[PDB]
Amino acid sequence: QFFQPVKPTLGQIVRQKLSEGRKVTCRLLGVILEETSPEELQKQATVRSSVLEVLLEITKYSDLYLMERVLDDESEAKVLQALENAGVFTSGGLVKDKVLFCSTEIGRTSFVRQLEPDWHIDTNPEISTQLARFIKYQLHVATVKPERTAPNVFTSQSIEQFFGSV
Amino acid sequence: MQASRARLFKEYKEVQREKVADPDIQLICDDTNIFKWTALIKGPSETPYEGGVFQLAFSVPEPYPLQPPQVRFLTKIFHPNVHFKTGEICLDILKNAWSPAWTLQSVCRAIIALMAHPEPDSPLNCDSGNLLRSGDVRGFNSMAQMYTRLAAMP
Repeated sequence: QFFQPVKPTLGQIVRQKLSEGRKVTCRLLGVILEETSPEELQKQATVRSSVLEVLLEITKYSDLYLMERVLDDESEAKVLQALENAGVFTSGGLVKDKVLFCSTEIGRTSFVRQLEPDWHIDTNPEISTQLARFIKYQLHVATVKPERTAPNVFTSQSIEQFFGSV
Repeated sequence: MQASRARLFKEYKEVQREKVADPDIQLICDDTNIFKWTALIKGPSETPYEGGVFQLAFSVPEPYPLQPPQVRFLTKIFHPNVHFKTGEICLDILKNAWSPAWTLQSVCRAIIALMAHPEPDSPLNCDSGNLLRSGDVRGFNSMAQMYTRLAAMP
């Protein structure tokens, strides 16, 4: 009735799944960008339109740090312009200074262990496995679940599916 | 006790009797305690710390210059040889290799040189050191620059 139904907004769903995790690290390739390798970033960078709503709700609630392995300086610029093209930077949300770049996969583990987020989002299983010892929660984004994930490493096909639903 | 005051007077004199361009170092002797100093150092050019200003706290012992001063970062800094949570610095001239030949100014210069030329060994920040030892210089510069922009630019 007026008194006995309910319906949550996307922000409430995202914040619920975050489970008070107000500091988050997340890679770029595949999970936020359509590109799937640093070599592609030398040609173009494109924010996934399907990740945008959930991504913005995360930035309003959580301190967010994006990070990615790149091969040159021009790739960094292409990435930053892509994030801006999609409006990912907002007052009260993500700032351009909190987008990090490295040259090695394991370099991301150094970023995360320094930042000590509540959540890390990645696709490399060796990184998720290595960080489960240190990071409270992780989302491992993959097509198929690894045969073995840590009990504090959750798996899904996309950021928007895991945090954007219940 | 009076020898320390004489030495600290030569150093207070020298930091006042200078208007040199490129004041990469600015030692500020304290109002009421001659043995408490603060320094402002500019991040060295061509490093991820360029454009930042870092505050150093000096605690001078009374046997100074025969005993090294206690120096630490008050500004947060991402560096292999600086403990991120405490600002403590791993530099041998502040510990074993101290000599009365050193001064507060030259200590600031050694710190600036350390910022420009880290030592991935002797690490107080293993994540910062791991990035350098593993060859991920872009990653080190990226995170060191972020912290410079977020913590060392007022």
